[PDB]
Amino acid sequence: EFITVARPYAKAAFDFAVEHQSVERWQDMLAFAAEVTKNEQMAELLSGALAPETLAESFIAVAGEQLDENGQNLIRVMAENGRLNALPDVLEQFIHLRAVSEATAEVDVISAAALSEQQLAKISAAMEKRLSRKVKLNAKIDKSVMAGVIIRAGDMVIDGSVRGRLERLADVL
Amino acid sequence: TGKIVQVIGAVVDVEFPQDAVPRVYDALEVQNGNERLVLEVQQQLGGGIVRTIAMGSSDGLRRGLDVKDLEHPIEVPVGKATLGRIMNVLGEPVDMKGEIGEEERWAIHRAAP
Amino acid sequence: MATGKIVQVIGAVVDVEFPQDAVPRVYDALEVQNGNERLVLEVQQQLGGGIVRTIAMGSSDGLRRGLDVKDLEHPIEVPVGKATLGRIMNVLGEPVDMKGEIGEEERWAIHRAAPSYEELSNSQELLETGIKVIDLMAPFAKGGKVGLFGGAGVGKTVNMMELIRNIAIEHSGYSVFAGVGERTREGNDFYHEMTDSNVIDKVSLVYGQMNEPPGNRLRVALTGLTMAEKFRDEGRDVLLFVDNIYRYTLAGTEVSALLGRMPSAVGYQPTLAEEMGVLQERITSTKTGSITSVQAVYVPADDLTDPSPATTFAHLDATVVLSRQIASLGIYPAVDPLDSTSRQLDPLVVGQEHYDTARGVQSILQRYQELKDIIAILGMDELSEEDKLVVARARKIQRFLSQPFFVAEVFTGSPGKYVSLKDTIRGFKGIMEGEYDHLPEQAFYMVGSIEEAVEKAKKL
Amino acid sequence: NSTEISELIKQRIAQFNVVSEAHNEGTIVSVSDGVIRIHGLADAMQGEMISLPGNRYAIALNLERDSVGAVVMGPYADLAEGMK
Ligand SMILES: Nc1ncnc2c1ncn2[C@@H]1O[C@H](COP(=O)(O)OP(=O)(O)O)[C@@H](O)[C@H]1O
Ligand SMILES: [Mg+2]
Repeated sequence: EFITVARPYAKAAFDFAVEHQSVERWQDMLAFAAEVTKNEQMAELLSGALAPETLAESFIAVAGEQLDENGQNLIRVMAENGRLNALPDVLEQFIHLRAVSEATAEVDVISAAALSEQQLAKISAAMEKRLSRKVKLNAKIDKSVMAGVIIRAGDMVIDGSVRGRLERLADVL
Repeated sequence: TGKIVQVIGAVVDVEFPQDAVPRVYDALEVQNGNERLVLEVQQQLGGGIVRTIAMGSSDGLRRGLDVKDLEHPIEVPVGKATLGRIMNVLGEPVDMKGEIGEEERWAIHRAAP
Repeated sequence: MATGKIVQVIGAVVDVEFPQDAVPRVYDALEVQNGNERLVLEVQQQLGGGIVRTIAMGSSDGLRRGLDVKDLEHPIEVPVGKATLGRIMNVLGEPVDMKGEIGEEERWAIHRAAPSYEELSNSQELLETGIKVIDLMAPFAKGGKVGLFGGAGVGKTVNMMELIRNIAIEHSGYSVFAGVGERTREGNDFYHEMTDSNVIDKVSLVYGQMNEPPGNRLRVALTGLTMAEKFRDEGRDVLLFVDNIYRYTLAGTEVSALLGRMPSAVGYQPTLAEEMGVLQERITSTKTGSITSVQAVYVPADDLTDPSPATTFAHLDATVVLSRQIASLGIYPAVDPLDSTSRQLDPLVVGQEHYDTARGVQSILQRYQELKDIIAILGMDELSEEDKLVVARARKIQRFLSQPFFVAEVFTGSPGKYVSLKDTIRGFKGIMEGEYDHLPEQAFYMVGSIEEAVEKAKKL
Repeated sequence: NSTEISELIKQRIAQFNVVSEAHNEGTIVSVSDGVIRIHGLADAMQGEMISLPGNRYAIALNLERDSVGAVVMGPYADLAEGMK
């Protein structure tokens, strides 16, 4: 695991994407590079002791659908230091950075039954007012909740499931 | 053919092509300004980079200098010629007399009997 | 089905990668086929995404990267009960005596918590032993811990064999012997001795020897404690003999660095105190049953300053300190009467007479030690006549501490002696009061009661 | 385009004709002071004897991830990178 390695390259990439008005393109290009990172035979090549420049060219060759500024240079700079496995991490970092700048929160909810649109709309507005962002709710129908809902906004969470209240009363007892 | 990539005190890192890397005790020669310096290989690192020891002063060495790969270890004169003379580690004459008239030179890395 | 794969084999430490759901938890067991050999791994750390770092309970040789691993969802579990009596077992509770299956009714996990504070039971039921100096300087009670401290070759094993003979035979309850890091020959000799004496039917034996990889030497003590605690929970009084606590700590030290830990003061692991405490707080006498334990403690370089003996001093009721100095001088057992003590040596717990006798002996020998160098450099006749009387009585007392053992009969060529506590008190009281001032020094050397001293004096 | 793009990567990698190390084979990637590092060699046991060029043999003592650390039994100044 190399989150901290991904943060420098991810900051460089994101800071560059807003200088050239192509955040939406940069995100999918980073996804493209991550898919290259996932390949079995490419992974063996990455495990080899090739020199960084020739390894970077072997990597570039399978990713011709990349721009000069974005792909050919970031791949080679990462290859100089062997941090190509950080591409998967850079992608997630890049998404979070974007969500910060655009004042958005990917608030996640879980429910024992499907919510009506009015209920979901009230929850959306209520979290936009609890927070200071445009929320984007996504729901999952899990019977483990038994009833009530879960609301997660990253690290923060609000639990309204009856299972939580049941076991809370059990711990009060 | 190769280039210096690091200079750390007495040791120097040199990069060679992936198919033209010198052996573990081969000798290299570099031009430090107007004078020539001899480097001796110690370790083969990954990617064609080798660690070397400088047989001389290391000051003045810029990175990015080109090197020549000699295809033999350090060899010194031996025998009747080296019998009244003062000599350096590389087998060069140190007294201000002329050259050593040797018929044979031996590599200094040999095996015990 | 198999669920994990090996990714690193560094020395004795193995890393296994699992799916990020259902990762094995700490102190679990895992299984892998090392060729035809079934090999058990014990999980020690949950680290990174889906990876656990483990210790092999067997030889790590023959392992390849990419081998499948099957995760058993329980810790290492061992047979417990009457079926373990009279059988030799390894760390995993597998028979190594070639008598067949154990035949157990119940199996118990070797990792378990210590008794709660209110479960503890207080006891002052003094045990009597035949050894003079131990009963005099450090008497101990049923349900307590005893530790025999000593350097290399000072008499730990001989004393423990003598104590087994003296205590266990009168004891009617079951006993457990945990051979932590023992020499193979001495384990075989112990097994055959018990088999001949017909006391093997009430002893359970767990042996993890010097040749085995570090995990076995690390966990064999816990196996022994598990068996002893089964007997304790049945309500019986148990005798637990542990051959070396030192090599439990040392088996920890060998693998500590490979687990990613930063080294401690003297190269030990950073977790020495906790690793000692978790093991040694389980060896207690609760209200349901009592465990009485005797432990042999190695002293590196014969220096009691080392952290291992230093920390294990703080865990024991009675500590018999053997010294290489007294062993080199030829006095056997080599107990140091000035250093050895017991917390049962109270005028309330023991006879008031007993307490005064012990205090007087210690005072006299302490006074001799300061005069040793004085006399050595300046001469015997520089002393006052009272000082010369004190010197005489000191040498006689320091002879009377010696004793022949039944199990130390092969080394010396003499019969073994057993002395009752009352006789020991009477003899030392007589010596200090001067009733035997006129006997020579050897009249007290290597004898039993003081009546035997006067008999040998007549022969002298 | 998950399936499409993964197929695209597969076909370009196959057309490039790059290939995995064969199991029970590897390449030396570092030689230093009688100790060598080897890439590949998946089916390598700890304590196994690995055959070097020549009749020399090496003991594989350390099985790291993406590397095998071995000790040369004899003179080592003749070895280099790229050796199978
Ligand atoms: N009471 C004794 N009588 C005679 N010899 C002894 C006595 N105690 C120790 N020794 C001698 O010292 C040796 C070393 O002590 P031992 O107990 O065998 O190992 P350790 O002391 O290291 O556990 C014994 O094997 C024996 O030779
Ligand atoms: Mg011993």
